Amino acid sequence: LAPKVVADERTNSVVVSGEPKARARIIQMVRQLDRELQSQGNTRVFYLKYGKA
Amino acid sequence: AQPDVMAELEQVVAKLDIRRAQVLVEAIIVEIADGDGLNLGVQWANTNGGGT
Repeated sequence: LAPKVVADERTNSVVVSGEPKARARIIQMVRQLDRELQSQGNTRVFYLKYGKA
Repeated sequence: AQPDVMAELEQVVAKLDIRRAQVLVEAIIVEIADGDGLNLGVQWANTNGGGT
């Protein structure tokens, strides 16, 4: 009967189900992980100069 | 893909779609040929004595 956590990947939406203390703290957790990438990603592309890809 | 992968694929694409540079390649094939044959030879034939 206590607050639970979810998400949608069609709208990329966080879903909470519970308390207003859960609204208060999971709007914080929305913001904590809503961070973008900083230049350097998971995937890179190397331009090889003397080597053939 | 997920928005996190969308942003990752968006950098991959931008790097991968870089205007590929063009190369003008001139080859130069030069050949030079010649040579000298020489055939000089002398034959002496005599009814009385003999021939070569």
